[PDB]
Amino acid sequence: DLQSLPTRAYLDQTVVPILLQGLAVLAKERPPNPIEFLASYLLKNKAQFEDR
Amino acid sequence: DLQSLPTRAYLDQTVVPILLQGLAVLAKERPPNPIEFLASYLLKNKAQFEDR
Amino acid sequence: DLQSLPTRAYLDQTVVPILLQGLAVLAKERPPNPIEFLASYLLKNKAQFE
Amino acid sequence: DLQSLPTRAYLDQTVVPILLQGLAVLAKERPPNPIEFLASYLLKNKAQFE
Amino acid sequence: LYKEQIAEDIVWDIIDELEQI
Repeated sequence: DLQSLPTRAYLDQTVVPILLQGLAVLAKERPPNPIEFLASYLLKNKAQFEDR
Repeated sequence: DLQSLPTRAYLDQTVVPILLQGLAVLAKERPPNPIEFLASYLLKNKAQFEDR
Repeated sequence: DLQSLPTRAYLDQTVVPILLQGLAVLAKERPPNPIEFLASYLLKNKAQFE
Repeated sequence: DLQSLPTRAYLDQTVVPILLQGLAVLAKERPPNPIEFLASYLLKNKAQFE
Repeated sequence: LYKEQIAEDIVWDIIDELEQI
């Protein structure tokens, strides 16, 4: 159950993998609006890491 | 300028602060759609960390 | 314009990013003169954050 | 001793009090070079916080 | 980073505390 996991395990399971992937792309591409880019990256790739 | 920075410095300056803030909120609230939540968090708070 | 921003946004856009890194390094290294160390860290890394 | 303290206690007992004051002054004055100003503030006031 | 999360906490507290002075 997710709500009872420790913070680190909770984050590691839910958002860390897609975030690391996203940060790697951000650093490579260095777009003009990095925060916006990272938010869009998350929504564009979220289906890879979860099935709703 | 920004495009010449090493990866670590680039990320530390552009997205790491708002991300850490967002991860803390995520970890406390544990919403049903964490990746979506984090993307929304970034867009809702980006104005704090940059001037668009 | 930075000068008219609210306090939080003003700080977030000027010193928070380098401060977060500086505090992390300070916490890791625990040097003998932490205030001196932190100020030195700001001056040494300023070019990467402004 | 300080070296064994957890991160939050260590920072609270070394740099947080002077940082709180430095950030307050920075926010009020909004100087042209905020990172430089903050580092100078630390060095100028550290005697009163050590 | 993890102490970055705690430096995060700290900076946020400070600023929020300045919100009330």
